[PDB]
Amino acid sequence: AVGKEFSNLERRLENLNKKMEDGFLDVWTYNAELLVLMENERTLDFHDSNVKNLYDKVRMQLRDNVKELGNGCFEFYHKCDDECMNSVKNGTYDYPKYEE
Amino acid sequence: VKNLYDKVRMQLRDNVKELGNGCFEFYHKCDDECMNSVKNGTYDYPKYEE
Amino acid sequence: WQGMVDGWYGYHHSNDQGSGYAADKESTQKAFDGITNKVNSVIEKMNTQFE
Amino acid sequence: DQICIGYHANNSTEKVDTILERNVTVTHAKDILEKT
Amino acid sequence: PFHNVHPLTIGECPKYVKSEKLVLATGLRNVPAIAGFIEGG
Ligand SMILES: *[C@@H]1O[C@H](CO)[C@@H](O)[C@H](O)[C@H]1NC(C)=O
Ligand SMILES: *[C@@H]1O[C@H](CO)[C@@H](O)[C@H](O)[C@H]1NC(C)=O
Ligand SMILES: *[C@@H]1O[C@H](CO)[C@@H](O)[C@H](O)[C@H]1NC(C)=O
Ligand SMILES: *[C@@H]1O[C@H](CO)[C@@H](O)[C@H](O)[C@H]1NC(C)=O
Repeated sequence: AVGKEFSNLERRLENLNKKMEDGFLDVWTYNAELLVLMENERTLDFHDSNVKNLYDKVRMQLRDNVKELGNGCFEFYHKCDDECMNSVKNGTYDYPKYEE
Repeated sequence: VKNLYDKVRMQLRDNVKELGNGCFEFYHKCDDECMNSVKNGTYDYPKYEE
Repeated sequence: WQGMVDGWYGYHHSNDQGSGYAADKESTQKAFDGITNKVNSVIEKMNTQFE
Repeated sequence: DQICIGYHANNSTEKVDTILERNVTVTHAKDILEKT
Repeated sequence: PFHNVHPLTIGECPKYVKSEKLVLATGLRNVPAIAGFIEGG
């Protein structure tokens, strides 16, 4: 229960109650705003690294039977049909079966 | 700085070799127009070959 | 590199016409603004009041 | 032919701030401050 | 966890802050056949 009743001869005490409230308020406001800002930067970095990590997962399995295009895409040096494309998504691309 | 290295690596593609010390070397003559294009992000990869 | 003075990140350009250090304007400017905002978040979000 | 890797985008105009950036548009956000 | 309705409350309440907006990103940066993650969602 926030807020206390003080008499007019207790101003030096009322002021301490005020100070705790203002004090804790600055602590929580400062921490809440930095927590949000720090988390949002970490969040966006997280998402960006997740898509890059996916790109590398794929790059590592596709190995030398592909070329990177430089725009976040890969192209095959062999015909790649639905079974092939699904295997890349699945992480089961049968690298030894294909060649340039 | 690593992200810059990769931005460059991705555009230079296969017409260069990495040196391993944070530098690239071309397999074709690369003059000021070429070097400026790499800095600019406009390197015309299809125009050059080893 | 000691030599580049025109930004935080940049290039050497050592072609046959000469070697010079150039800031990657995009990289330097974005990082620069990032750091400036960081410093300001730490300082500007601090509340003050008369006490 | 090619297989591209990417991520979700939408019609959101919801913006958040971070330590390094301000007015950053995100696809989804949660308001953790109760205002009403 | 936080609210900005009024500084004096009675009950089991969120922390009061001097703020208009505490918003966590939960999504991806909404960056607005030819490309992947390099150019946008
Ligand atoms: C991966 O391939 C196997 C064999 O065809 C299949 O049983 C499995 O469901 C596939 N996984 C995914 C995520 O598609
Ligand atoms: C990139 O090249 C174009 C065409 O020559 C030029 O107009 C532009 O100013 C260059 N950008 C930079 C940063 O050098
Ligand atoms: C964006 O708005 C258009 C209408 O202008 C709608 O057709 C489309 O599905 C919406 N896209 C998303 C991702 O919300
Ligand atoms: C952030 O958005 C607010 C509107 O909510 C605007 O007044 C302010 O200028 C923007 N800040 C920057 C750096 O763009």
